[PDB]
Amino acid sequence: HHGMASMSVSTASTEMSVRKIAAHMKSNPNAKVIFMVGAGISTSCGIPDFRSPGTGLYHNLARLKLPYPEAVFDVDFFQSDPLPFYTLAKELYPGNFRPSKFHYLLKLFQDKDVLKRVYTQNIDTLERQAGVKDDLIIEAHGSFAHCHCIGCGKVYPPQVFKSKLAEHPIKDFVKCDVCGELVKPAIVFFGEDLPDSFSETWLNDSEWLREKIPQQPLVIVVGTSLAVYPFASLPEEIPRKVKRVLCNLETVGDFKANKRPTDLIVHQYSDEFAEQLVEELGWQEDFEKILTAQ
Amino acid sequence: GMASMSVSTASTEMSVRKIAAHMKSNPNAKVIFMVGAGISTSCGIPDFRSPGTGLYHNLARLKLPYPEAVFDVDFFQSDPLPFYTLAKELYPGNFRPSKFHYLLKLFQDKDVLKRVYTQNIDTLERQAGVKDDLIIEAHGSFAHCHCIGCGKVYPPQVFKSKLAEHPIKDFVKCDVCGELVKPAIVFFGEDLPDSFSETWLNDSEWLREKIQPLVIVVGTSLAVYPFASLPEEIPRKVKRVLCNLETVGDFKANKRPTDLIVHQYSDEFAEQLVEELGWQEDFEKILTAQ
Amino acid sequence: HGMASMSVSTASTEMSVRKIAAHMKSNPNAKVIFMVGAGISTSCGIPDFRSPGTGLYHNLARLKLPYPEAVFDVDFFQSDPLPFYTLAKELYPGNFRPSKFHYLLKLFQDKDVLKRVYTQNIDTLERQAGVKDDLIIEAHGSFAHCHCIGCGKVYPPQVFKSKLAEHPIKDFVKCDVCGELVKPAIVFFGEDLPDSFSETWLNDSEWLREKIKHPQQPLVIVVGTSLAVYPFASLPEEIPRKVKRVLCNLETVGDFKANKRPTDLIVHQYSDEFAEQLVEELGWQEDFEKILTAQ
Ligand SMILES: Nc1ncnc2c1ncn2[C@@H]1O[C@H](COP(=O)(O)OP(=O)(O)OC[C@H]2O[C@@H](O)[C@H](O)[C@@H]2O)[C@@H](O)[C@H]1O
Ligand SMILES: Nc1ncnc2c1ncn2[C@@H]1O[C@H](COP(=O)(O)OP(=O)(O)OC[C@H]2O[C@@H](O)[C@H](O)[C@@H]2O)[C@@H](O)[C@H]1O
Ligand SMILES: Nc1ncnc2c1ncn2[C@@H]1O[C@H](COP(=O)(O)OP(=O)(O)OC[C@H]2O[C@@H](O)[C@H](O)[C@@H]2O)[C@@H](O)[C@H]1O
Ligand SMILES: [Cl-]
Ligand SMILES: [Cl-]
Ligand SMILES: [Cl-]
Ligand SMILES: [Cl-]
Ligand SMILES: [Zn+2]
Ligand SMILES: [Zn+2]
Ligand SMILES: [Zn+2]
Repeated sequence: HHGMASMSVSTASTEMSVRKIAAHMKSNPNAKVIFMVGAGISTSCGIPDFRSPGTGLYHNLARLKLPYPEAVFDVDFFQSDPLPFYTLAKELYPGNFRPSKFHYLLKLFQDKDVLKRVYTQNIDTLERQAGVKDDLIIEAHGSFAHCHCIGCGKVYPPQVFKSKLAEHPIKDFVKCDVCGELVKPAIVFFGEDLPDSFSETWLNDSEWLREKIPQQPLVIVVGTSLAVYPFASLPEEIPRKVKRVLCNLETVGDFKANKRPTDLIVHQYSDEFAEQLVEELGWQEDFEKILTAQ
Repeated sequence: GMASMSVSTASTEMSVRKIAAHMKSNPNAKVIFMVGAGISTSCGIPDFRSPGTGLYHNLARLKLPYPEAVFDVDFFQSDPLPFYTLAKELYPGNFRPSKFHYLLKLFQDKDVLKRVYTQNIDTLERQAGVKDDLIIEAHGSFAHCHCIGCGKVYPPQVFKSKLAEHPIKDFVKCDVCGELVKPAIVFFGEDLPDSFSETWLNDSEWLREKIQPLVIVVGTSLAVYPFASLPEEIPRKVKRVLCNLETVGDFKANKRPTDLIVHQYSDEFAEQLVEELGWQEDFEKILTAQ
Repeated sequence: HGMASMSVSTASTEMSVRKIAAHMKSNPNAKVIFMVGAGISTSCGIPDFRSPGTGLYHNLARLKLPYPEAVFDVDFFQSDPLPFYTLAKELYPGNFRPSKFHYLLKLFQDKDVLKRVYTQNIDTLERQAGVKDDLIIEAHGSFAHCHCIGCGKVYPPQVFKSKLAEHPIKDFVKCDVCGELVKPAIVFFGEDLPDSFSETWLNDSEWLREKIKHPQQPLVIVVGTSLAVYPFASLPEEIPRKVKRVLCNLETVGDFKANKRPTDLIVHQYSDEFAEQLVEELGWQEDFEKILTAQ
């Protein structure tokens, strides 16, 4: 048997967890899956996460001589001193890296029509570079598609700011030609509001989920410490009747605070988790193809 | 009163003192225990999840695909040997009850035991003298066997004798549906015994009806459901006790003001609780008798 | 910096102390409530109660008690007061000087920015630092006077204190109107806290509720306490969600470890260091050093 009241353990090995997830999907064909990801799914691509000990970005910014680590991405600090961010802005642009196996899994799930959405906090855009349709990607923390004035919010093309970085001697910084305030790429900083698409789309997918509880859906959170708001408030807003999966090196956020009987916590690396899920779903072939094509 | 200076994080000595006090104030009140592997560690049976020593961390000679494969119904169905191989050591018999098990017997004698919900299959509470009507084996036992297919029940001996056979030839099958037959102990994926959900359903009301009760949880990491849901389902108006080496489950998440948490080994806990209750005599006699 | 903007729950210390000072700057004239425990007097040379090895409860072996907290339990006291008497001698205030954190409360007072200080200490150190009695709530009593554990009659201190000098302390002080034992008004487990505690909090809670038009936004700061004792430990949880909480302690505890609110500002610093750092971020280094020197 495998009823909702059958013996089970929340934290399980990758092998068992993937069997549970695979079983659910086979039992709920047509159902979709909502993913919520963070810097974790990009470490293997060569991009260190933010808060992991020793290797985290917030542990390798001594060069910037900042008052505190997170200052590089805080508007308050940006207004009073943009040199540091400019100095780091370079490496932040997409391009230098290739998607990971986990990023491609989202693509696979799309090709199999089981991806409902991907709320990401990353700005490396690897989820799109992997094949996922914009319609399905919710870049919760903005991106470099454009820039904006931190004063009135005027929107500008990338090129201008991207230019100022080139020139070594960082002269006066890009100002807003209409209010005179500082202009920067549209990646959310501490202090700023997230884009509209984020809270609006979530508002839609939340009713979608409530509608389903039909072929039951799943929500899978991976590679994030759920330490940043308002993004970290999503997992707890998932209806209790909707199964939640957490594939992370460590149990965090709502999974740690208010673990539910039906929760699935998997302490695994996103790529290993991705590999094992594909096999069990029986989608090795299609996945292999998607991987070789890139 | 109730809104006076009180702890929520006291020392072991004080906590034991308060538990005993509670019982003395409510002489007719009974207790409900909720136990796990932790109470049979001293008997020589290591628990399941403790770092390094835990059973799941020592299944190497069984060459499993993953730790919980042995007690997973899906793996068993497609490959029963590892369980057959491990089932030999799991059969009750080779051990004797711990001082804590006898504390259960002691409470029974004193008409203070309402129920004992256990997740152990070692049957040590039974071997300690606790009446069957007061014991609830939430995770089953080796008392009988059953078919993983149609649920039909059979006696123990056929499966137990097959274990004696060295190269386990053909595995026991159900003579009606042909599916595999195994001891009636709960595996991952399997539903629990009716007595569990049904007795709790009942005992729950008994509690809400008596609001003076006490529910003591000991020796379990509360990682396995639906058993793990038991603690939080205790009425807020009921005093909960947790005797475990580490704060776990609903005691760690939604801690309650009146919650007593004792970080102690169950045997010492019992040895000490017996002291504060002033029952040193009968207890020592029971330890001798059995 | 809207109510739904991007923020970190696990901010570093620098950012945390930064956010606090900023909140006060963008909310001048708003007051702050302090909730404190043994932690803030530790640097003064007064051990707290539960710190591994050094806490008081780990050092009463000589008193041969059934349990540590027994010296401060009415049930045990009512049956055997000798242990407390034996200890009581060294509990009386007056042998220590306030800590920098303590003077930090005074500073906050001078700036007319201190609403109240709920304290579980009985060292009277917030008072010795200059905090007005009306702004101080001693949730766990004091040695100001004594009382009968039976009828509750109040008595002057001296009668109980002199009784402590007598080499072989015998015939313990008793209520001359009911016969029960008398002791200094410091709260023991089993006893009801002083009336003003629950009542002042009843008002301060309404004050908080009425600050959330647009009144300057308050702030509740808890520091130096493990939140192991009720009803005090219920205060930080009874704080309205729309009011920021700050926890300055060596470790996260109470409602901060349990139901941590996104907005909570957790800081693992020694209370004295927290004071110095907060004073700097506030630009009050001058008014502080003068208060410190003038002591
Ligand atoms: N290969 C991996 N597989 C799975 N999890 C991983 C892996 N590598 C690291 N992790 C886990 O992923 C998490 C990474 O956490 P963070 O650094 O905090 O990243 P993220 O949560 O997305 O950070 C949120 C946000 O904070 C801002 O600083 C920034 O703006 C960003 O979007 C950690 O909990 C870590 O253990
Ligand atoms: N002497 C002791 N006294 C008190 N607590 C103890 C003692 N020894 C160990 N413990 C604690 O008891 C708990 C035992 O945890 P588990 O291994 O997880 O055991 P238990 O919860 O009962 O496991 C539940 C179930 O999981 C299945 O695998 C199995 O089927 C079983 O019934 C741990 O948190 C451990 O620290
Ligand atoms: N310099 C310091 N700065 C910050 N925190 C400190 C410092 N020194 C100790 N601490 C922390 O302060 C807390 C002290 O906790 P307690 O001993 O429990 O003290 P307190 O909470 O006030 O105890 C409450 C009450 O319990 C009774 O026993 C007694 O009556 C008392 O008022 C601990 O969490 C400890 O790590
Ligand atoms: Cl759909
Ligand atoms: Cl819900
Ligand atoms: Cl209830
Ligand atoms: Cl509220
Ligand atoms: Zn502008
Ligand atoms: Zn059958
Ligand atoms: Zn009296």
